[PDB]
Amino acid sequence: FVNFTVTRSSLQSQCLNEVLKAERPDVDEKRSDLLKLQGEFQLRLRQLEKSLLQALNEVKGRILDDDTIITTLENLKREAAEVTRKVEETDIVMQEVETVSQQYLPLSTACSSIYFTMESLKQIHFLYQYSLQFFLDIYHNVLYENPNLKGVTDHTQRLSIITKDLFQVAFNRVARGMLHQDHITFAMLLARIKLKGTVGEPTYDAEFQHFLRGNEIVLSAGSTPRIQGLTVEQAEAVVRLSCLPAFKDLIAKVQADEQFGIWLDSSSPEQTVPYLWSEETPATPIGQAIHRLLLIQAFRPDRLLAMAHMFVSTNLGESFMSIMEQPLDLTHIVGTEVKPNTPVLMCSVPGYDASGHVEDLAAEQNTQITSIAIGSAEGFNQADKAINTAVKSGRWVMLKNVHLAPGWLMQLEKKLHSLQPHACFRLFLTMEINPKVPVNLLRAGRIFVF
Amino acid sequence: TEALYQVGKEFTSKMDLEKPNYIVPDYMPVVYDKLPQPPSHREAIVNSCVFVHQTLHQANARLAKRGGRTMAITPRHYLDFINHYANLFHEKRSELEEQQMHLNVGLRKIKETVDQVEELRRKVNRSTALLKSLSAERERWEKTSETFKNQMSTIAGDCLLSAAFIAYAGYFDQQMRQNLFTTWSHHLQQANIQFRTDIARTEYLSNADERLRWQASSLPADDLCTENAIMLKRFNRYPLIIDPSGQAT
Repeated sequence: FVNFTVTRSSLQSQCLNEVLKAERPDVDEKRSDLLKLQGEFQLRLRQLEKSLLQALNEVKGRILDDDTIITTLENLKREAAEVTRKVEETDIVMQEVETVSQQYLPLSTACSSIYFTMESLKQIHFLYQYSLQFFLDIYHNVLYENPNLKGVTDHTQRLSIITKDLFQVAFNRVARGMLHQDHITFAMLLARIKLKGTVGEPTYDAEFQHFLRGNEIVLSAGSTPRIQGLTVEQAEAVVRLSCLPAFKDLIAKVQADEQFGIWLDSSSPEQTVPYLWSEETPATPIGQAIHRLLLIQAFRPDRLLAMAHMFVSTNLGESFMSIMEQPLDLTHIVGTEVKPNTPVLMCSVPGYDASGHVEDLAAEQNTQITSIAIGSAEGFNQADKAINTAVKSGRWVMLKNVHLAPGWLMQLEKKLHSLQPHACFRLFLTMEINPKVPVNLLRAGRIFVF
Repeated sequence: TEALYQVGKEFTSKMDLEKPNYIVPDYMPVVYDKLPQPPSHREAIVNSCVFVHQTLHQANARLAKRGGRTMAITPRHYLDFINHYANLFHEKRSELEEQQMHLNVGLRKIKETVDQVEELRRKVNRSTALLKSLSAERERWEKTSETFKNQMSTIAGDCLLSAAFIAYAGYFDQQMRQNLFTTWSHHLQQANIQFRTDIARTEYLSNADERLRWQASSLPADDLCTENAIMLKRFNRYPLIIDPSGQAT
């Protein structure tokens, strides 16, 4: 059995190799020297010794012009000395290697977590198809073509900048083809991934597990109205959070509190939540925010989305989602970072049109468009002809409403698997969100939601 | 376990796995009918082989427990492991002995060149350089001889681990492969068997030109891919590729 399947640890190792090759090329060169020390080093030492041997049997021990054999002998001496220094330094070079690799390990773990969450996004919606190549493109973009890495060279601030830019670029490249109501869910996923990543912060696994399922435990025996301002269902929520050790004394706390009622009736109470969780140590912003999130899950679950946005802002940095609020700027997305192999799959909720967006994009970038409707059979014929004649020149062929004929889109996927002669060639597929569109096409193309 | 021990001993009898200076450690009991109470080197090696099979079974059972997705292990796997161990040990030992004899031949040739220089003296300025470079090369080739004498001792455990990785370590992801390799390494350490410490499997089982051709033939540079390529090249049972992509094909 010879397995080529990608997995958590495989992605961790690949990401670690990439980051070591890019950020610390000297350390990676030491890796290469170490690996050739067991292998190629003694090999070319032997080859150079053999070369000295035919030099010896060639010069026949000449003495009049000795430098012919002296140069080779001194080269062998230098090579042997270098090998000797490297072998004597194996322990130190290796230990410094594990030091650097341990420095760059959380990045790889986070990368594996993010990629596999993105791949598991199939459960949320059928339109969330992502290939491995997509994530590797994200990583190649965040390593080389990172505007925030142009200046910094301390190798210690660069790591934090890389982490932040990685999270931001992943979110920006995913949410552009993802439903609006799923943005907050993906934000919580990324925030929890970074919360696992960050140092000095408890996992809060009990609090997360409560926030997810622990509110659904059976505690019907014990439901009391508490104060009249607290409803019976909110009282039951109080009981379930009192099961949590941090919020054990909520009942006594809400009895003592007299301003709790007006907060319960506030317009946006998530902006200012009273301090209820009892903890000796003053929790960091993240712990305070998650305790506040649980409290909001208890009282006023309507502001749950607002408090989730607040939590994501406090964890993943403020204005993390601000890119989504800004109107989509597809000129940069199409001009660069999209290979002509990948077709731009234009996905729109039924009852909406998106062809005007690519039309105005072409107007901005003064580029010809061969717009074709796929309804008729002659539509298929002319679409194929336009694709054939466009790769020869680079015309941005834009099909529309292609969800009607899934089989032809299977054929188009198979065709676009073949390489395109022209780089400037672009392809756009305007189509509705139907569960019949090819999954292979969705995975092989950039999905945009409108 | 006794059947595996007997067949392993019978198949490894042909191999020269006898080291008189080997020191018997404590503990490391796997086969419960070990022929001597203090085992010999060959018996320790066969015990390590049967431990490799047993721990493959244990890891398979644990993988089944924690998520399923388990392939059963058959005695054919043990026989393939033994054949890989035999062939790999033979290859490595043969290469080492050929390099040693080439070193000896070169030493005699350099001695003849020394004779030539001695006769030619009987210019002196170049002669002094020749003699000092001669002495330097002399100690260099001597230490090459002694380091061959040290590589010879560790040719057993390293080859055993490498063969086990070639045969047993398949269908297993990187984490499980590393866990199995470190388990075998710990067992060999407890058995006081001298294997190359922190040995890198890929370089020990592949040459520069092989990796170059693999990379030129559309192979990813990931360590998992290189290990899979090594398994592809050194195959006894015909390979089966589980590739979600078409890269391996």
